[PDB]
Amino acid sequence: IVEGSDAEIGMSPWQVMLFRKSPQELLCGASLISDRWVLTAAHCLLYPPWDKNFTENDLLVRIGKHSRTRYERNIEKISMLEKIYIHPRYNWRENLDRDIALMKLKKPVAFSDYIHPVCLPDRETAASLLQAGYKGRVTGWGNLKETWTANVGKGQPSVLQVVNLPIVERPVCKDSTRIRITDNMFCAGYKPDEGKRGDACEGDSGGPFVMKSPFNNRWYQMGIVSWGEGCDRDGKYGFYTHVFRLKKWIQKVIDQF
Amino acid sequence: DFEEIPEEYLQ
Amino acid sequence: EADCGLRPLFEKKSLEDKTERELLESYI
Ligand SMILES: *C[C@@](*)(O)[C@H](CCCNC(N)=[NH2+])NC(=O)[C@@H]1CCCN1C(=O)[C@H](N)Cc1ccccc1
Repeated sequence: IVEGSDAEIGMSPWQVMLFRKSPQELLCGASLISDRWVLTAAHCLLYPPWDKNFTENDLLVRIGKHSRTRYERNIEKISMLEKIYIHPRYNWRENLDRDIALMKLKKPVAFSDYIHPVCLPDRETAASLLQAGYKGRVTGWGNLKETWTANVGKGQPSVLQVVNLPIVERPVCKDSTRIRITDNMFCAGYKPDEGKRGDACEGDSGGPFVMKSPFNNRWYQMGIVSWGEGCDRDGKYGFYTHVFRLKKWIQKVIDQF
Repeated sequence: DFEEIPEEYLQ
Repeated sequence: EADCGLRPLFEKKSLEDKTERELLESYI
């Protein structure tokens, strides 16, 4: 996260860290949608060009974390995957369309003051909350700067970072990338003339772009950190996966009934 | 960096 | 209907976080 802030403790209890077994390292962010299901970005697990294609054994999921590197014995919970599901029509060849993925835990985690699920939007909430001008929040342990002087500091934060960005008009979004944006995407970030900044960045993928409803007081996950061109560049915006449009696929995979 | 987690998880 | 979106240390304790208002105001 660029131009963000340290998060407060338990300020985003649905935030999940995607940890790599060997070598140990941070792959991406994710969100907890239920005691046993995790939602992330597909490109975190599968991206041929960068020669990336992980499997259930290669990873670990870490829930209830604040710090990026510490092993939080008393608050975090480490789980193993049972099965991973990637959208059949996820396009990793040209635009990252449908960059979404679900992960099944081996055993349900126990909710706590540091571990709690986020909500998924319904037609009405989506309808009324996803409007240009409205602000959403982004979180992650990703890079703090697009680029930086090697060895002089540490590109990654100590604790979870948070940033609040506004949604941008499709027309504005479309006129900013030579990439082919689709209906399963959306953008956010300030405009050059807005006087503020911020953006997600490498390592932030899979993180949730959430929103709060003043009527029912609950948090809703409207998007997923997906792609971008640089980090925090003027006249450039971050792209997110449209969770609402992909909701039937989620529903189909989950099968609660 | 990372502090170590129980080896039980790391194979 | 499963409890969700209500933070145990915030919503559930009538406490709000530091930048939350920035979100809400964007609505009006
Ligand atoms: C995997 C994620 O951590 C990362 C998120 C980057 C977010 N950046 C901003 N400004 N919000 N995603 C990526 O790095 C993806 C995966 C592969 C390529 N990529 C990009 O974002 C490229 N920088 C741009 C791009 C390449 C190919 C297709 C679409 C976009």
